[PDB]
Amino acid sequence: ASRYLTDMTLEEMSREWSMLIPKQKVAGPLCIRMDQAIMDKNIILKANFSVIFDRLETLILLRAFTEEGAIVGEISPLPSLPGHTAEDVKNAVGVLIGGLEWNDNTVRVSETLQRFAWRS
Amino acid sequence: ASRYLTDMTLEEMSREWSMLIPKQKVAGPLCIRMDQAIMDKNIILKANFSVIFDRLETLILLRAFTEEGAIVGEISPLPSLPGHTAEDVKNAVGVLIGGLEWNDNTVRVSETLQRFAWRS
Amino acid sequence: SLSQASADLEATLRHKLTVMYSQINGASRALDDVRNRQQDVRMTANRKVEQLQQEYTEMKALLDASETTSTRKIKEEEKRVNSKFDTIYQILLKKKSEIQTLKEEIEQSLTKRDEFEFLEKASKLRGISTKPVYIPEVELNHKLIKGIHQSTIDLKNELKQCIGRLQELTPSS
Amino acid sequence: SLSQASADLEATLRHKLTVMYSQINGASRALDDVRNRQQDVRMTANRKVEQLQQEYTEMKALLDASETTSTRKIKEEEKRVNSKFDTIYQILLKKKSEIQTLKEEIEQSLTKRDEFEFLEKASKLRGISTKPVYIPEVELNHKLIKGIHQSTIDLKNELKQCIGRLQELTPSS
Repeated sequence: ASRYLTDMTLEEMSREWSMLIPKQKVAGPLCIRMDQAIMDKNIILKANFSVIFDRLETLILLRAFTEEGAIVGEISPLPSLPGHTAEDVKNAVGVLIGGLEWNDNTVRVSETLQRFAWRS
Repeated sequence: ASRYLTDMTLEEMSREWSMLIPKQKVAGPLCIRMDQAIMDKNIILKANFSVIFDRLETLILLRAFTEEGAIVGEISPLPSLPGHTAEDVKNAVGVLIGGLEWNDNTVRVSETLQRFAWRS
Repeated sequence: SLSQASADLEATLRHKLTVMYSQINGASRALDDVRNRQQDVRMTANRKVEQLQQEYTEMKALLDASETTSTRKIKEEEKRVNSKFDTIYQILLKKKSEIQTLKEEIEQSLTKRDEFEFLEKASKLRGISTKPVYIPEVELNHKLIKGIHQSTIDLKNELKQCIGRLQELTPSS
Repeated sequence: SLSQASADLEATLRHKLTVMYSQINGASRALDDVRNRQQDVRMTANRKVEQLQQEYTEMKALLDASETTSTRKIKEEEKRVNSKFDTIYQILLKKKSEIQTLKEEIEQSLTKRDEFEFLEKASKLRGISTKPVYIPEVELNHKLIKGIHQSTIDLKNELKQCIGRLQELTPSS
């Protein structure tokens, strides 16, 4: 059983966004971006990724959404597409959540990410 | 890997013994016998049994030996040979040890039985 | 003074021609180097693939062992009850033969029945009522049989989970 | 009074003959019963064996999936470095062609060398020293490759232990 999970729509995957105050880091084989001008918002982390043997296999794109639907953060594999693992993703998600929590945002992870990247 | 373990010699397997004071119980598919006249002895439980996938598969015979080499107890499958499991053996060994400890004997189990009936 | 500047040029070029062969040869040995390097990573990769396949053949053989062991348990539970039924069948058949036999004697004692001597010969036959025997119930062990199947399904599920913990350790592309 | 005791006997026997058919027939229906009972335990056993085999075919297919997935990771690590070497090969080949080309121009500029006009044509060629370029090291990931093999061996060992926990649950004969 090999499934592909799509938290994001075709338009959310292609939509463009800019950071009002850019903040960027390369975290091994993943790139983490966030707008540090976003404050006091409820944010949800949505991701499109493949799954094999009921565990995460490959991340395609992860984006952070406000309640208003705007993109304020992102975790994406480097353009060279060096391989990453679910560990790389889980750590990147922790880095991005802490970065967004600095300005008192409240970050949640989609249920698909919880079921397939973690074990709870 | 399927091995057969022989704590007992060919003569210990065929030697005959009698209980000076018989004490017998059928414990499901196994028969437990011991001499309750034996006191204050160090006893060792020796067994010939087959092993499959590194766990006990089938008990052939288990006998209790004093330091002097005499048989004072026994655990054997019923003549009808109804099937038994390692659980049946482990419980039978606990029954026989407690029966022999009543008269202040000190019972030990062979290393082969420890490695293949238990997990320690 | 110009036939001298051409001699000067000819001189600098033939010495620049020799530095050029040492670098053309140097380039050719660098080419051989990478071809040999990438040949080495092939051998390295193929050997690890060959080592993987030998592990999975061991695993497939463990499964074959477990399977024939579990089907041997089930088939020996089958033959346990079917043999007990076979001894029962032969009891009921023997009991049926005694009755069939004795009835035949009664049937041909009553064909010589108007001979005066019928009574003395047939007072023996009213007495035999050889019909008895008790048969204990034989019970196929459904719990055992179904449990072998249920925990074989468990084995599959923990195998699937074991595989998942392996593949998650490395990236996929 | 004796032809009466024979009539009395004949009477008791023909009524004992009828009780005997009801029990011969009763025995035959008991025989059919056990044959049908033991036929039922066959069907029951064969179906459970057939259910076992379908589980082990699922397991063997999980292993095939894991195997082709692990060999795909190894072969894609192979092609990652071997492609990087291929771009390096073509760089070194191009650098080798520029040098080969320019040397040929110098070689046939020095064949028309005693023409007076050699200098004006060949002062351009001492200047070009188009020899540079840096190549970063390409490293096959041995830890990744060997780890796939090591934890595939782990998978086999926990499969062997899983099988052991299953078979110990039931008796063997």
